[PDB]
Amino acid sequence: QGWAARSWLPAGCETAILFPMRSKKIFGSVHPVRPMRLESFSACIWVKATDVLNKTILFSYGTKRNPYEIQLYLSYQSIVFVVGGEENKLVAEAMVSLGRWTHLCGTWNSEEGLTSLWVNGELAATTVEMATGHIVPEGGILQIGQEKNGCCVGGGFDETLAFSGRLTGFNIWDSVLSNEEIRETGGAESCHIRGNIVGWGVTEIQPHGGAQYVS
Amino acid sequence: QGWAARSWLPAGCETAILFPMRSKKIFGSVHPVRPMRLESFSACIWVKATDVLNKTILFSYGTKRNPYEIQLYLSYQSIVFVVGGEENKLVAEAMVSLGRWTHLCGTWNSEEGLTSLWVNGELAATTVEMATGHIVPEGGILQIGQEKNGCCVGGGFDETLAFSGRLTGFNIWDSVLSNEEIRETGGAESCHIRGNIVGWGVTEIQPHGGAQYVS
Amino acid sequence: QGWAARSWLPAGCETAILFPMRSKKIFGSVHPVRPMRLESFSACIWVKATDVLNKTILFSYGTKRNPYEIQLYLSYQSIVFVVGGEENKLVAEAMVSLGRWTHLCGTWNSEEGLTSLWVNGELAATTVEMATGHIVPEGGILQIGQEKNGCCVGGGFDETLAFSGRLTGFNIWDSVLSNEEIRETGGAESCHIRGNIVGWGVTEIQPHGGAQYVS
Amino acid sequence: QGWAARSWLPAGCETAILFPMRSKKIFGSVHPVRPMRLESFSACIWVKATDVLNKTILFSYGTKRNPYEIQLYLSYQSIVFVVGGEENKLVAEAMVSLGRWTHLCGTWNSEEGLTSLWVNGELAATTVEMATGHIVPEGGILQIGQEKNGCCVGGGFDETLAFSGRLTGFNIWDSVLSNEEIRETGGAESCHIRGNIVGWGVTEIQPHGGAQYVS
Amino acid sequence: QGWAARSWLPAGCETAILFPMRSKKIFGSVHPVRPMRLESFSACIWVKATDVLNKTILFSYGTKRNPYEIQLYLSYQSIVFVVGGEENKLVAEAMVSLGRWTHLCGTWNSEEGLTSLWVNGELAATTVEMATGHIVPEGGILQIGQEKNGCCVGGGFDETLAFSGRLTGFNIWDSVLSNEEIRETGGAESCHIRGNIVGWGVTEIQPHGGAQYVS
Amino acid sequence: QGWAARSWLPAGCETAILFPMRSKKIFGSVHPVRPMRLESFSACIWVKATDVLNKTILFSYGTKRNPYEIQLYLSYQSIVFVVGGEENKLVAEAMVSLGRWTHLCGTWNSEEGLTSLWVNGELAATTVEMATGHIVPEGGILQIGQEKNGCCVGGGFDETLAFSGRLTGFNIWDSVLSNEEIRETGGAESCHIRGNIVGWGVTEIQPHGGAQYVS
Amino acid sequence: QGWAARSWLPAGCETAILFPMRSKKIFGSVHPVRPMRLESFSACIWVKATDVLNKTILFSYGTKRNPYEIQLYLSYQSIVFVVGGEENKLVAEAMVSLGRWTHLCGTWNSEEGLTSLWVNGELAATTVEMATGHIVPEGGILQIGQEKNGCCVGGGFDETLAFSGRLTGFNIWDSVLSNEEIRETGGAESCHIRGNIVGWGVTEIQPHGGAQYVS
Amino acid sequence: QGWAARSWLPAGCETAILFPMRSKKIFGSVHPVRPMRLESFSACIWVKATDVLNKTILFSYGTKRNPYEIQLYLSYQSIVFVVGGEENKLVAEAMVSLGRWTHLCGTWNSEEGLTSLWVNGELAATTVEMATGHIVPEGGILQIGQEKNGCCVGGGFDETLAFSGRLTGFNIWDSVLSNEEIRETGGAESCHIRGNIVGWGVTEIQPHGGAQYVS
Ligand SMILES: *[C@@H]1O[C@H](CO)[C@@H](O)[C@H](O)[C@H]1NC(C)=O
Ligand SMILES: *[C@@H]1O[C@H](CO)[C@@H](O)[C@H](O)[C@H]1NC(C)=O
Ligand SMILES: *[C@@H]1O[C@H](CO)[C@@H](O)[C@H](O)[C@H]1NC(C)=O
Ligand SMILES: *[C@@H]1O[C@H](CO)[C@@H](O)[C@H](O)[C@H]1NC(C)=O
Ligand SMILES: *[C@@H]1O[C@H](CO)[C@@H](O)[C@H](O)[C@H]1NC(C)=O
Ligand SMILES: *[C@@H]1O[C@H](CO)[C@@H](O)[C@H](O)[C@H]1NC(C)=O
Ligand SMILES: *[C@@H]1O[C@H](CO)[C@@H](O)[C@H](O)[C@H]1NC(C)=O
Ligand SMILES: *[C@@H]1O[C@H](CO)[C@@H](O)[C@H](O)[C@H]1NC(C)=O
Repeated sequence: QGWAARSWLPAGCETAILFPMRSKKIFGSVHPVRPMRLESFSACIWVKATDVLNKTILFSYGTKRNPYEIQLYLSYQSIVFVVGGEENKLVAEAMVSLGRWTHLCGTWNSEEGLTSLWVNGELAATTVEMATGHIVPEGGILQIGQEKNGCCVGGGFDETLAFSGRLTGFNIWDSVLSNEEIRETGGAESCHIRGNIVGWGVTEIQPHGGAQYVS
Repeated sequence: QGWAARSWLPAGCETAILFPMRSKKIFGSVHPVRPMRLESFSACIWVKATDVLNKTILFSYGTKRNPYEIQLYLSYQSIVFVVGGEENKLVAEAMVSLGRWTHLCGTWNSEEGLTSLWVNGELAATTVEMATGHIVPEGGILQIGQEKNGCCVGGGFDETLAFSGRLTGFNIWDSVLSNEEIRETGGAESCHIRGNIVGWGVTEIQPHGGAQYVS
Repeated sequence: QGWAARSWLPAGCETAILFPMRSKKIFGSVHPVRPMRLESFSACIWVKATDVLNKTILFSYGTKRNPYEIQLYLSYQSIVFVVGGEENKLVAEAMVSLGRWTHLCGTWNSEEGLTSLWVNGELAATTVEMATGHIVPEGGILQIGQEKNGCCVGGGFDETLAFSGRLTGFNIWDSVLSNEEIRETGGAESCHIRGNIVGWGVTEIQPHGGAQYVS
Repeated sequence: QGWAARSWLPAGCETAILFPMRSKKIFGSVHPVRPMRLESFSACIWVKATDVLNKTILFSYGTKRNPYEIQLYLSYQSIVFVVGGEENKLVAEAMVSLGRWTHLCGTWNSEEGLTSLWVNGELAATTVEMATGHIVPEGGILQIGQEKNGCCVGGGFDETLAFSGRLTGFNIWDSVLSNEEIRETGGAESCHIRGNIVGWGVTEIQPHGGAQYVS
Repeated sequence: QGWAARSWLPAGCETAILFPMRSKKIFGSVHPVRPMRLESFSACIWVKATDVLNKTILFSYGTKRNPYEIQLYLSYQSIVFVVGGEENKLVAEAMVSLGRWTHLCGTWNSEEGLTSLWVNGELAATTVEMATGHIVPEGGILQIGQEKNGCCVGGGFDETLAFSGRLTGFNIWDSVLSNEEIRETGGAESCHIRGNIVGWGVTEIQPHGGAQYVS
Repeated sequence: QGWAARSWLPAGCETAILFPMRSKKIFGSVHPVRPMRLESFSACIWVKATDVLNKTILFSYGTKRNPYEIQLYLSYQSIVFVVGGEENKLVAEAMVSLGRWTHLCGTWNSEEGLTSLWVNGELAATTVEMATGHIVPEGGILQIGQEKNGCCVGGGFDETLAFSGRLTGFNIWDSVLSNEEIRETGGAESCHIRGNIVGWGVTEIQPHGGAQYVS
Repeated sequence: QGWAARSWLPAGCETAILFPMRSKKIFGSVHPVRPMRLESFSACIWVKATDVLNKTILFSYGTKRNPYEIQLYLSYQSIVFVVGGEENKLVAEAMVSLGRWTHLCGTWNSEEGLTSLWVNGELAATTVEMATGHIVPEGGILQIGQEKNGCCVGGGFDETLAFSGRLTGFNIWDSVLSNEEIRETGGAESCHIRGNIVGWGVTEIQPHGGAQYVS
Repeated sequence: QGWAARSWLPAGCETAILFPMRSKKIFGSVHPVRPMRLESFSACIWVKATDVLNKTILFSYGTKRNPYEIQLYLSYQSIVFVVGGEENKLVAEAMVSLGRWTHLCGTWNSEEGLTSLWVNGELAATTVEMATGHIVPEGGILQIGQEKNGCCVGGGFDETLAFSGRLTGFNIWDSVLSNEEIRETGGAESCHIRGNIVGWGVTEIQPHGGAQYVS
């Protein structure tokens, strides 16, 4: 039991990415096939955080002129969803427990800045007028476990921002999932339902700097 | 059980190749010791497809002058077996299911263009006069999960053609297997039955571009 | 059962580092974020030694001018804790059995040179006036399984000093842990307890020379 | 039990080396710290052969002047032990079954050329006057799964000689083990018994060319 | 004077590619940024051939379905220009001398199949109705010194086809250059004249397999 | 003469960086020891441009928040100097010529936004009130021949922005050089004059993506 | 003058291989396309030895059974030519001077064991009945600057045997060259004369372990 | 003359090592085959320093217990020769010119601690009773251009200690050279006279971290 418990993966998922540590060079890169130009999206992930600091990035999308087009990050017990800029922040106060698998979904629509944050399929936080009329542009860099800064040596990333733990089932839909669907994506057998922008198991994800597929 | 099931391999096989994603660079290369000059053959494989598009390659043999000497590939619900050229398709209409280990095996003979396609040991489709009198040349490149295209350059493959999922038990015989032998190669303990042209566990197979042995 | 036994990891821990052999090049490097300047410390680790010689290093800290600022090493059945110099040696006489996961943790305070060794939560040895008033300097190199000698080129480490076996849960605190906390760090569910100088799963640890994360 | 049988390792052994295929470049290199100068020796290994040809090398010791100072190899159902030269050959006739873990020991003494083969702890063959008065020289290259000639010329080994399958517990003693000890090295809990020239888990073994530790 | 001669480069160019040998893996890859779709073109190069066989490739463009969309190759003293297929040759006679820098430039127009071959600025051969109405397709692979073949397998190319010697000033224009311009591109200080499809010093060229920039 | 001329380097300098082409991955990285926090600066370089587009970067400093803290780039015959943002631009109209070693210096002072641009030691453009009171921040990435966008990710730079040609003598001073000193940095024997922020031959510069030291 | 002299190459040769040192891992590998089965041969090379020990290898051919099928090596001022075995040896007594380009060429014919050794085009030694009726086998490994031994990770070659200095113009003919031709291969422009078994500039030669092409 | 002057190397030497910059990772490693146990020695080098700080290492020998067994390093105007420990300095005050080739020899004898420092063949400084009766130990690490730390570490060395510029003719004799011999080693054609412990061109020297052979 002790092995099967620690080797357990949440949905029917068969692969995860391990972050054995935080460091200045560990990150995952995500390579969507179709462009990340979005007027609304849902972004869901399974996270098993080892340790949480002031700001541990789960995933981050950013362009050249705006590093913070989308972020999902943990702040101790809290979860922080960011769209369009650091000032555009939705906080779920107390939701993440270390060392156990928890499912997160962000959800945002430009047309009313309508934003929503879900934990294990329950509405954790909601807000309106967040980045109203903003459009997430194409051509940015999407990462997991780290924020845009630089993989290209000379210092690397900010080690204090890095994720440590395990991730699986990273999915982005170019659209707001209905509440019913959001509960489905967290379901016991849900790993096969995957996003149309980023689909876990189809979209190229490269671990770097000591991140590993745990297959 | 779920942790045992998520790691189960179909026959007694004890290695598979994981394709964690489709990508411009992911493929397996296969290096037969004896030449791929064939007047008849049987080609069997275990596949566990993650996701299927319009054409996802399971394996492909091609020469410099003809990229499509042999192909087995999946369409959204269908298995397509190609010999001698893209125009020579045998299509089995409706019997590949995602996330389930299924055994496929194709059989062809030049002498009457007699071709046959088998799924989990059942005859799925058959045809005659397919590539009649054609001989598969030697000196081609055999790949799994991707079709012959640009390989040494950055990227170079068509990302939409790539396999994603798991493969095991890829076998090629320089002969038409009898119907009883075809049912054997799918059997519960069949992994030790291996091809004389390509034998799983014997023929050198190199995963590239993020494909992994899952040993 | 035996298969689940050979993969069992001691506390709730889910990653370990395997040393498949001793050699002139195998070691782990440890990269603390905050400086290793210490006036007292606690250093705990889980070890499953394959084979023990006159001196098998579990971990070693040192600088240019003093290679032996801290060492924990095994000497056949004995455990040896070193602080400030090779002359400053605390020996627990008969405490390591091969092939069994055992928890070791050392504690030292400069203010009285007070020093203790703990094995599976029981006080194994203690001494006073060991390196009294010494301060462990910063900017040194911390290693697991090997002592300062190699890196770079030439197969520089002493192969006879190298660890072989498995390690997990390497932790360093910048303080003397109370006896009750020391018994906690060996507990069945303790892996979430991690040090503020080195934390297992948080501090960057790089295996080299054939050392592997097993995870 | 599907996964447990596949992942079972014979003695208490907690690592093996997988040869996923035969090829011109796959081999293991073994690096004894003390010299391979031998007037007698015992050499034991666990093998799980995938496929056996005319000659599949399990391990081979040779020098520049003589590639065949020691060989253990399989020849279909037969096991062949070589000392001092290809002419000096002891054959056990029908002793190796594919896909099953089996334990082999060779034993040789120069003083009478007395030689024995053991399979699963039973004496399988014996002979006398084999390489009488010969001394195995030091300074040779010891390999597992492949024979000396080749390497670095793009592999350059004879693909037909290569092992495929799994190996564990490779051990060499600089002495004739007694019959009682030989039965112990095959025991259910014997993996802690290791040789003084080559010890499994102690002597550096490097897999090359697609050979892998399975850990 | 001896050293000045050995290092001399023909036009004002200050960069060449050396092919120190022919082999199964030496080639240059060329990466035009705008597509190689051509209804007419001019292709000029400086060659210093070390040794010429029956077919030594200077450059080759081909697609998956047609390896021979464009080739320029030497055949002993003869020079052979290919467009649209092997069957479509323009052969100049007795024109390349080994070890001497010579400028070659091909020219072709689909509209009348008008084709022309130039050596050191003099018309060497001309023909008409060659690949009339053919359009060179985009999306192929352009190489220097070697022909489209396998490249990501070990070796893979036909060693007898490979160039050996030095190359510089490889240029392609999406148009027929006038005779005046063709004489200019061979000029003593012409090297700054570069093509709009491939420009020397501008288009990415990667030497592989022991080819070197000697700049 | 031509052999000596093609290898000539401008001042006494005895190394340069060659950009053989303008690919998506070619760039130089520059690693100042002391911080790039600047209230005034002088930046000088020797350039021998092969080919110039709308915008060919000579060097670029930028942070995560602002990619354009400092840029010097060529636009056909024009030189463009940027400080604090793309809107803050000083253009020298018509004085870079392809294939000729030319020396450039930009100087800027925050305290009046006083900015000046120099070509071969002659004042070429000047402006007041450019980025007045702005301070260039620390912690950015300094590059030569390319603009911050992103290595990894398969290259990820804009190919049209990349420099091609040769560079030497890149120097940055944390002060406005006097007009006399600017003429000195251009002098025929000036290579020993180097900056206190970036000094040619002391600051670490790494060529990437096919950029080469020519030594 | 000295700048030209230090870079001068002997014949018209436009490429050399530098051995900067005599380490345990430096060697050149030579890959003839047609087999090294020889009943007679001629083997010529240019050498500029830095330092000579009792045995410095210029080139060596051997098989697993016999490392010494052909060797040319220097022994202080002496030159030693070996065919078929170390016992079969032709010694030119006092003929190699350090730091000077000197042409050596050996010549052997099995039919009478007729053997000849030439220095700068002059007959230096001759003998008969050397390896009479021996045939040099195919399938051996040909090296320059080092003798057949361990490559791999095997600790490498014998450092004392290694060449240091420069080599060019290594050529092997499958025949005895006439005396007139032997004087030609040393001539002022002779670098274009190359062997039919090994030809300098056409046969693949790979420098390893710090050996460099000087081009 | 412009190129010939900057390409000139001091003695007959025809290779040097370039340090294009100081950095945390640039160094040379030196691998004497016979032990560095010394009771007296002479150590000579050609240096062309680009830039000199408080302490720029030319070469350094150190053990595990003592980093400073031997050092030769420059200071802003001065050469400092260290034997046995940092406290044992022989300082020559005012005689390295930046950018000009100069020949340095250190000379030390344990018996009277007699030490001598020579610049361009003239006695620069002398002292007695320096490290009297000390013996330089076996088994240390000898470096050029940097002081003993670990590398790895993503760097590790103090960047402010690193050499930048060019080095050639690094020679160590296990003896005090006579004054006559010391004037020889600096001679116009002295490159061929080389040390018996370290000989330039025979002892393996590996450049690391962007140090380059210039050949
Ligand atoms: C956590 O993050 C916020 C940024 O939103 C920062 O203001 C604060 O300093 C952090 N908390 C602590 C305790 O440092
Ligand atoms: C599926 O593939 C066929 C080729 O047989 C193609 O004609 C068709 O367009 C594809 N379907 C879709 C929906 O793209
Ligand atoms: C074990 O180590 C000690 C050093 O503390 C040494 O004196 C001794 O030789 C060693 N014992 C053996 C049996 O080698
Ligand atoms: C098996 O090996 C022997 C060498 O001992 C050889 O004579 C024989 O040809 C081989 N057998 C077959 C069937 O090839
Ligand atoms: C060269 O190739 C041509 C084919 O174009 C062939 O006809 C000819 O015989 C070949 N010659 C040789 C010597 O191989
Ligand atoms: C060159 O750059 C400028 C930006 O200042 C832009 O306005 C213009 O479109 C460009 N010129 C061309 C011909 O594209
Ligand atoms: C050199 O080699 C020969 C063997 O050919 C040997 O007889 C002799 O001892 C050696 N000489 C020296 C000085 O080592
Ligand atoms: C240079 O080095 C010496 C060490 O002998 C030291 O005393 C001094 O502080 C240094 N000089 C400067 C200007 O830092």
